[PDB]
Amino acid sequence: AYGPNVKKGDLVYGVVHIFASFNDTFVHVTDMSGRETYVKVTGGMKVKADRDESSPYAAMMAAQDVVARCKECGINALHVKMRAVGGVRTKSPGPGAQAALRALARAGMKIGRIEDVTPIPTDSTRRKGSRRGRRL
Amino acid sequence: GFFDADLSYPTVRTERMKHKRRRLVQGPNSYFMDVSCPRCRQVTVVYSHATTSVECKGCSKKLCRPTGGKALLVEGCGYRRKPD
Amino acid sequence: AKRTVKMGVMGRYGTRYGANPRKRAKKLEVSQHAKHFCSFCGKFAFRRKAVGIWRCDGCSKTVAGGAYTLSTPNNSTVRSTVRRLRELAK
Amino acid sequence: GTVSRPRGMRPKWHKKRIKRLKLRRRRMRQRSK
Amino acid sequence: DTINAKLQLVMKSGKYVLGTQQALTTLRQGRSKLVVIANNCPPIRRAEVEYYCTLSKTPIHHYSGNNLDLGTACGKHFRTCVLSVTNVGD
Amino acid sequence: ETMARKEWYDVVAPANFEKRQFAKTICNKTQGTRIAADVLRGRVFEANLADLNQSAGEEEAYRKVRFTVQEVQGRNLLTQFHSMEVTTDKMASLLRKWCTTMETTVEVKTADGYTMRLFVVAFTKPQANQQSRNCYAKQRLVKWLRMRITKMIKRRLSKVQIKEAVSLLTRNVLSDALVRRCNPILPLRELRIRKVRVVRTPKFDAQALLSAHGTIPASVEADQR
Amino acid sequence: GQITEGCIVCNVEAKPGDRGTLARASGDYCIIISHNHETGRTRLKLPSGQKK
Amino acid sequence: TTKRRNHGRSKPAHSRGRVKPIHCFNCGRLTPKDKAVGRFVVRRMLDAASARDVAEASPVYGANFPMPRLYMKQRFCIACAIHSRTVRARPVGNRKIRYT
RNA sequence: CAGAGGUGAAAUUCUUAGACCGCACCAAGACGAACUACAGCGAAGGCAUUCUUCAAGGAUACCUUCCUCAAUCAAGAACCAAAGUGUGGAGAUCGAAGAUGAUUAGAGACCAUUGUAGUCCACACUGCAAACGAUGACACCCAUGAAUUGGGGAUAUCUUGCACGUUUUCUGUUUUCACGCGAAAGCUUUGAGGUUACAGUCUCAGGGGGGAGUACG
Ligand SMILES: [Mg+2]
Ligand SMILES: [Mg+2]
Ligand SMILES: [Mg+2]
Ligand SMILES: [Mg+2]
Ligand SMILES: [Zn+2]
Ligand SMILES: [Zn+2]
Ligand SMILES: [Zn+2]
Repeated sequence: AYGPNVKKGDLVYGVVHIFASFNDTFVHVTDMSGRETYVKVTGGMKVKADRDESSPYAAMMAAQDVVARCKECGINALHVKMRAVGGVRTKSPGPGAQAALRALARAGMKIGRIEDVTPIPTDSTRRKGSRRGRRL
Repeated sequence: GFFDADLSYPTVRTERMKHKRRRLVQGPNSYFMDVSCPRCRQVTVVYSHATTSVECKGCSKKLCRPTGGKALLVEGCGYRRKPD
Repeated sequence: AKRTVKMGVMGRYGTRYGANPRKRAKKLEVSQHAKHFCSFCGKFAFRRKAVGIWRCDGCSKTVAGGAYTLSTPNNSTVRSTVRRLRELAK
Repeated sequence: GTVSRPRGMRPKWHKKRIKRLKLRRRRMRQRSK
Repeated sequence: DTINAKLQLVMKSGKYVLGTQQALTTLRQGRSKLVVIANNCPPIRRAEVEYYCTLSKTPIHHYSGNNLDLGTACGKHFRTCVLSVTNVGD
Repeated sequence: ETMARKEWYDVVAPANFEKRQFAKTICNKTQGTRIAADVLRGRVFEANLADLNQSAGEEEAYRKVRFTVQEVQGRNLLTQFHSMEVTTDKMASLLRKWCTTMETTVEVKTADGYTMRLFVVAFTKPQANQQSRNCYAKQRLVKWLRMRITKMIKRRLSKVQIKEAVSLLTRNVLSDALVRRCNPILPLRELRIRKVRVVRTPKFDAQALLSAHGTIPASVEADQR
Repeated sequence: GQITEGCIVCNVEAKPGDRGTLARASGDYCIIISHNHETGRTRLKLPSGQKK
Repeated sequence: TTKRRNHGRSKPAHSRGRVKPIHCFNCGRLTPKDKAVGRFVVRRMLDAASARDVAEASPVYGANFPMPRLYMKQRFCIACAIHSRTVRARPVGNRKIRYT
């Protein structure tokens, strides 16, 4: 019982950052300044094999762990920020982006505003690979 | 239609839509005007495509603004195209 | 007639000291001995006495700077920077 | 896929072989002279 | 460019002198119409010429160019610091 | 235990906004020489404009406002305007393929000593009866539009305080004036202030902060259960 | 404290009144990086590349 | 044998010397900007089924406020465009058909 | 607070001496996304944030000036992507050489983590490219409809001088088997047309395949 002094039905908002690449997925809950961390669970903390770290199932399992610990914290409603790798690398989200968001909603948490925060360069440094690209 | 065209004697409709150096005999596009003055009412001859400064004698002397084509006339003057 | 094909002033050294060191020193030697432009007078009248010291032949001016040329490239940038910063100040 | 039948071996590599040969000949002549 | 355009007209139909001593002479005689001075000029000499021009009530113009530039713009092959116009036909 | 040490606080917006207490945060309790107040000062809180102003105009829902903590008063955090931005989804949906995109950057100094940088974006539009495939603008007109925007913003925003300037940026007051005066130069589909950021602040003044906050609501975080 | 940031200087004294000890060899100089009014101190980049 | 009149790019004879290259979306190969295959993509953030569950839990996203989308401009090299089914080979007579 | 990275799957590699992740900053070096196109500028190589500044270049308009001052070329001269060389700076990213993991019969390669020269700037060299429209320069005639960039002439819409509408015009820049030509593929006012019915002007190069762009000077 470490929550704040509010009514039984009041909504206390936090922010969840969902970082879904093609190798892993992060579920990270902070406050509105991003300075304090409540819980952080990744897809690699729930599976045993490297190839399964980015699966939608691993992302869903990580989300349910987050919801259980948030009840201890006293957080009820989460604003959502989503991102891909970005920079000079790919801009499309990984497989576990949608599963993590759905699992949070179905676990009893209220969803606020959603925003995509992938880093986008106005001008950029050269990316890896040659001028010939990756040759498979 | 139904009418042929003589290259030696073209119609007015065709001859009007021609560049000045593409007509049967080339010729000018410009002319001269008689121009009055704001609050002075004198007489001056002004080129239609003037690019230098044209001034009224013994007056404010500001007229005939130059452009990339025909010159613009200030609203305080009346202009009349001269013949020939 | 020309008296030399590309040795110039460095002809005084004969066959000593190597081609690349000679070629590198020649560029500074020519500048060190040239006449440079005096902006006070409006004529080509500045000669180097000792390292860094330049004296006008007609007017009585002495100036500091360069060691082998009257003005170094960094100093011109410094001058323009100082003038602009002072223009902001005043 | 973009070129017809060359004969011999990739022409750029053939040229590189000839270049190395000429360098070696230049060195041998220099040693003798 | 207006002053360079007018100076050639003076050189065609007019009369002038070149040099500080002759300019001061024409100023003392009161037979001068305009004086022109280059931007590089010792402050003492510039001050004296401007004092004479003020005392005589003579128009004075600052050339904004070098004394070499003024000498060239005069049609001459030598540097000039001061020009004095004693007769202008244009 | 991580949550044994955490105490709850409240974040308060300035009086320009109808919702004063808009967020809640945690902090370590004071232990020894580590005072909780000095680490709390300087934090930046992000919030959606539609939430603060409690309106449903569909235009404030795409803007985010940031506030910086300047003082701690019991269990209340007193803030000041930091920056404002348009959300990425809205900005990316305004670009069109066959028109001209024009951008302007303006630096202005308020009467209180605050320095701000403004980023404005405008888009051309075709006329009602136009048949041409594109609607590109000539370079002379683009430069003229840029000059006028810089003149207007620097004139209006240099005569007000930091509180009035924020009030103008919200409620889209300055935006409507710009569009009305810039349409004669060029037919504009839309003109927006993409981002405004404070890049320099004056020295801290306790009385100035209190005046901006007006009446400060009380906090119940320290009240006995 | 009166020289604007980014200016190039020479003959700098490390402590006030020592009459000049830094950036004295031919062709050398220091760059002024920033001022600090609360503590009254200026930051410099030295010819060697160190900060002081 | 010249296969295409435009030579597979958009650079006629007396128009331009050089066009700056860009990286392919998938492999990273450098290719001139006028030759790369370009698309604009506006995809929904969530699938239709998962959107309903999130919308039900959201006080903000109901029926009079849609959820955000993703906007991206994609340029591919020739090989990556073909393998990813973006562009396929056509018969000799059908290579001239151009859509917009 | 227990892992993160990376792959088809992994391992070299980082991490309770706190990595990855989150927020606001500081430093340094590159670069200027989306708008961006069978669009613009430049002799070619090439050229994309804003403001100030310097000298140029083209087209258009003209009842201004001048009066053959021109076209094209041995010799001779200037410029010229990338890589490379010299001397001073810089060193973020990427990355020839090299090192370490994996694949494989072998793998020195393709893949992964790194990393030196380089990549960037100033001054001085080098003079090569599928330096391509694989199409030398100047001039004349030539079918139709579009589109589009800049300037000019004549006579509906919108904001409060600008943009736009219709029709002409000069310059540029493109797209729909014109006649005709070609071995064909294809070219077509923009020629690869107007050629055995063979002549507008100048100039560069070729003469079966190799040896060979090599040897000697
Ligand atoms: Mg090229
Ligand atoms: Mg290079
Ligand atoms: Mg492999
Ligand atoms: Mg690397
Ligand atoms: Zn009058
Ligand atoms: Zn002198
Ligand atoms: Zn590709």
